[PDB]
Amino acid sequence: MQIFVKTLTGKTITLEVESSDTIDNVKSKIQDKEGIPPDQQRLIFAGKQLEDGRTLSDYNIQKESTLHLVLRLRG
Amino acid sequence: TIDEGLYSRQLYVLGHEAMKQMSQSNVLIIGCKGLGVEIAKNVCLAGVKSVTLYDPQPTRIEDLSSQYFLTEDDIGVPRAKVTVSKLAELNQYVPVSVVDELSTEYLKNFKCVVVTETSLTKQLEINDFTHKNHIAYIAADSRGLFGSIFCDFGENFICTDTDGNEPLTGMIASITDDGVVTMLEETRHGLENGDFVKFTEVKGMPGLNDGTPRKVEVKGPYTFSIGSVKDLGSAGYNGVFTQVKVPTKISFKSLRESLKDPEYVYPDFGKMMRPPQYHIAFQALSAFADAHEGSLPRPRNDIDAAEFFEFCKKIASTLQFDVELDEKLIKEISYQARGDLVAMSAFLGGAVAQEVLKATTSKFYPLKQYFYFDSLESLPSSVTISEETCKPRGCRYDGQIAVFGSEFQEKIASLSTFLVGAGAIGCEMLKNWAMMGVATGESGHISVTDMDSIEKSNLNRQFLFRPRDVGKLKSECASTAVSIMNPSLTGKITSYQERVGPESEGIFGDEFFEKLSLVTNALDNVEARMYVDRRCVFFEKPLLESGTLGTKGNTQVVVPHLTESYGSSQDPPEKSFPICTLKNFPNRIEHTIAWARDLFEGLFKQPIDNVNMYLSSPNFLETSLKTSSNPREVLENIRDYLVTEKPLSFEECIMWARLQFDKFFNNNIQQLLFNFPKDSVTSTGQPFWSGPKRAPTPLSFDIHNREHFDFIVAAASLYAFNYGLKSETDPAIYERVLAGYNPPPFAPKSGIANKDKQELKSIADSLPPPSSLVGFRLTPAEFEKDDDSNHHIDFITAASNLRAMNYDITPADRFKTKFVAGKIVPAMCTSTAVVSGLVCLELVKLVDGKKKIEEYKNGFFNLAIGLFTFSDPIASPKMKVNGKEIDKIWDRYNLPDCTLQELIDYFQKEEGLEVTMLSSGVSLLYANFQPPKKLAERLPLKISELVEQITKKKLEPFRKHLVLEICCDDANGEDVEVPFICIKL
Amino acid sequence: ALKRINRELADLGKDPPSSSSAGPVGDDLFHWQATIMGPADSPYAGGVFFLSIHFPTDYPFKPPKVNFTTRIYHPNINSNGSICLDILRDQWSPALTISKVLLSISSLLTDPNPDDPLVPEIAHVYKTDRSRYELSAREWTRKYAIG
Ligand SMILES: Nc1ncnc2c1ncn2[C@@H]1O[C@H](COP(=O)(O)OP(=O)(O)OP(=O)(O)O)[C@@H](O)[C@H]1O
Ligand SMILES: [Mg+2]
Ligand SMILES: [Mg+2]
Repeated sequence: MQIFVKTLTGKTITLEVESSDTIDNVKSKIQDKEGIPPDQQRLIFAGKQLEDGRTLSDYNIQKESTLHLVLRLRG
Repeated sequence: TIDEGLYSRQLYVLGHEAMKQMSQSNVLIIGCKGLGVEIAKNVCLAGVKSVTLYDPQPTRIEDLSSQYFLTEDDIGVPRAKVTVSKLAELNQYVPVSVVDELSTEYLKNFKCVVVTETSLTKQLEINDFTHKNHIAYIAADSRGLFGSIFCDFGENFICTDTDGNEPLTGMIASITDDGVVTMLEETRHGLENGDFVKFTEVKGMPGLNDGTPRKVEVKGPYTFSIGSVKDLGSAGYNGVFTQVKVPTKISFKSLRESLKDPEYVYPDFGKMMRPPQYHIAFQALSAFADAHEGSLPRPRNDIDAAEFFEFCKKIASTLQFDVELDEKLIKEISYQARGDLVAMSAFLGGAVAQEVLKATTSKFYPLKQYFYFDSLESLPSSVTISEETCKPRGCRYDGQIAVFGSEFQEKIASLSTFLVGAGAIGCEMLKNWAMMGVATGESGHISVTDMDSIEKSNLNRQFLFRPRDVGKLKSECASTAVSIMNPSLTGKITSYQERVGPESEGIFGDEFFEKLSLVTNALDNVEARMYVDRRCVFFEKPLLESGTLGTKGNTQVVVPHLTESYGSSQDPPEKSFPICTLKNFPNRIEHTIAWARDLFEGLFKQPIDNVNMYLSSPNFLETSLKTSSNPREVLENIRDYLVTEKPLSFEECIMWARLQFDKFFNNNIQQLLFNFPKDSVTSTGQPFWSGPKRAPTPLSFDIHNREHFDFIVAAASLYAFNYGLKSETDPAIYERVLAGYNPPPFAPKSGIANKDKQELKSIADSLPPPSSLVGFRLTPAEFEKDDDSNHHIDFITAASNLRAMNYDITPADRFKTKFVAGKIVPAMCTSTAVVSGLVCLELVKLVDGKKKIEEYKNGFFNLAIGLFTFSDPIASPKMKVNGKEIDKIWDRYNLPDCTLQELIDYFQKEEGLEVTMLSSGVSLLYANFQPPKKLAERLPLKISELVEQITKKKLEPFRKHLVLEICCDDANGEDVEVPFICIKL
Repeated sequence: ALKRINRELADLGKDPPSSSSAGPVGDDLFHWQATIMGPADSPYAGGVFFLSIHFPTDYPFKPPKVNFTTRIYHPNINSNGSICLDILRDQWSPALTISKVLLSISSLLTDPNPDDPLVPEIAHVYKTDRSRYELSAREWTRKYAIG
């Protein structure tokens, strides 16, 4: 299926994923497309932050869902 | 109009509006015994408009058991007339009066009415009028080890703040068009459902900056939902959200209605069946007093106890209470009916004073409605308590003897305590010890140590000091005051002026510490608490720790060989900021305040020290050349502050202040923007000035602006003080001088033999010789927050606000700047009273020498919500050493002064353990991984000689022991922890 | 505290770090003078840097204080030697040995982090003119990190 990830600057990235895909795979795709390390990606959907080690289906992500991406930067 | 020089600590708890509303309220207090006088003292220190006292009963000797403003020369005089004169001196802004007679209509003149030591009929008569006329009514009572509080603030009480916490604020990452709001990375809002918030400094949605409250839907620990924001915008970038608190309506019930159907407050959840007993017991006490001409049951009397229990049965039958009475507890209350203790009086007085402040200010959540408290676990059991020993003896301790007896009185009178610190808790502790008669026997003694001096802001919660005492040592004044309170402590008190630490071991040595009975801490820093705890652990002495913070308070008791030490109770650390954030990329007002403090130190403190050291040390330059990290910086500072930029008048100070303004608020920002342009991108293509980084903007000096003028004035004043010149405040001179100023041209720079050494030599030969200036010294600027005329807080506020304007941060006024820069700890008098009461209630347990760990209680409380809790102390961890039970904390090894080899052999043989590391403090005496030659050179040396050689410092003559930390491995090679070694020199 | 420090020191003694050599100053267990050798495939090749480590009282529950002594031209290190690294500030846990900190500092020397710098001018030079940055690094590591 397809999903959309909105960044802090208003950009929308379209991704082709499957409901069974792990969060790690999605972070890998985002690193491949934008170059942001997975460790610094904070993906949120429906007010819940996606955690590594789970799958999209765990978060009830369905066709054409929208996620939000923010970056945790150290000092 | 609030005197911030006196209420500085109290305002950070209550606030400007709370105190402004409080200073317009009248309080009447009926009854002036220990509880009444305590309440009056706390209220007067609080700052109410006025206080009125009413107690026509003539004084008796036993009334001095808890009244610390009464003397034996006042016997036979009404308490109010002899107490008003002493109370009026506590605060100069709070008049105190006395009314001869009290008519009901007169009650309409007051805002709050406190009632103590009054029969039930009078309480009902007063309440039937103070309820329907909307007057706050608080009634307190303290009988022996039992206490009761009742509050009634009318049927329409409006509470503004319900928990005492500041509104929740946070920084927003972004807001979508669906109302989803997310904080910054790894930031928890902490909000709950149904709350109201307002948004400010939100870009893209100016409409949300109005401040209209909106509903909050918590979707997770880092995100929430506010609703629909379609109309105002589509997406909001950045901004700050602030919680909005809504008032709550609380409707109380009158005393007559609440007698039948009371509403209880449980101070502890382990015993929740008692308050229903106390509600009956107090009414039975009132009825018995009314039935015997106001005479309470005699102490430890069986006949009066039986009659009291019959009265309790009658009341229970009358009020249709389906509760099974406890004969033991009721008869215990009967025995202590005539008791009057100072610890219970202080505790309940603090509680009731806090309730009065709640009633007057309409702040915090009050008690609703009955509060019954007991500390019956404090009753001694190792002495003889009976009717013969508890009878009054015609002395000032009758109110305590009637509860504890004469044998326990003798035990108390021979204590040798040691109080560390003389702060607010120290003053309250000394008052309690003076009232209880601690160390009034032949073998008693008291020692109190403190090295600080009295300041104006300390008079708000330290009632043993007066405005005439400002500038003097705390310990001497406290000792004199408590000697005045109790003449029997004349010559039984020793006051030192020494800071308790490693360097004071010459005074607080083994001889001093081996005669004590207990140690009580009244400190305010963790380092001293840890040091005192270690010393007490070494000497095996009971310790009493107590701490306060605003309205929160806690008390802990440490018993040798029984409970754990203070060390393991260490609190979580504090907060410090990275250097990178402070230097270049701030995003909060705290960062700018820290930067302003560092700028102050680097401008007015360090260059002065360098100049002075250059003019004092004959060979300073050569040492600094090869020692200082930046010798060039030191030389340039010396040159600038001696020759290049030495002011000659105030005009040059103004010019220098303007130059520093341009150098710190206009050129550095331009350089930073040149290095990182506003359109720059990271290595990943993301924008740089995004998220936790805000794009700065250079400031152009506008003289007419307030902040620029304040900064110029502050900098000029500080520079003149450094050079000892005369400062001025008229704007005319500043406007005139700054009018004819030509800013030197500045442009960002990209950079791109012994010339450096020759440059340093050129700087050096330009410096005037040290001999040319002899006796010329520059005054460093030592930070002092409490003084309002030293231009310190003004300078910090100005610099912080200017840097906030640089980075588009919200500026803060002088109040918040003073709170943050000085690390001021909010404090209250009521919290001090409560913690002192709890500590003194634990002290009587310590004196009796209770052995079981279930008989002690560590206490915690929060007065902003009326929360009290008590939990048993944690037992000391145990361990197995060589198949034996060893206490981890309260065990030690005692060995003679033998050689290292003999010590190792002894541990190998007696304990069957191999020593792998031996240290004495912070020095490594011996290790198993050291080269053989060094060990062979160190093995045949004695421990004392080895320590002296390694530490390069001779042992002091007063040294009598060495504490060695040893890490040793077992036979199998498994590391086993062992207690420390106490080498006896 | 002392026991943990002794355990770490004994472990360091057993295994020579070769590239590193840490030890207490004099006989004080709360002050170490660590030595780091510049990586070969780095501008700091052939250089010896001395660091000062001060353990806090609540160690290892608090991160140690590490300060450079030899002058170094690095984006994340200022003239005072203060180090901009995460493990010393927030990621610190009561499980990392001083050897881990030395390895992390060596890696930081291997590749700086100009995205969040501490000395903006050095980071700007690094991002704009890489060759000039390399030349400056070689000059500084020859002037200060040698002898
Ligand atoms: N190491 C120490 N040895 C002895 N007394 C100490 C030590 N540290 C602090 N004190 C004393 O503890 C008391 C601290 O009490 P408190 O904090 O209420 O007063 P303050 O510090 O003068 O006031 P404020 O905190 O409002 O600035 C002071 O008397 C201080 O002298
Ligand atoms: Mg002080
Ligand atoms: Mg203090």
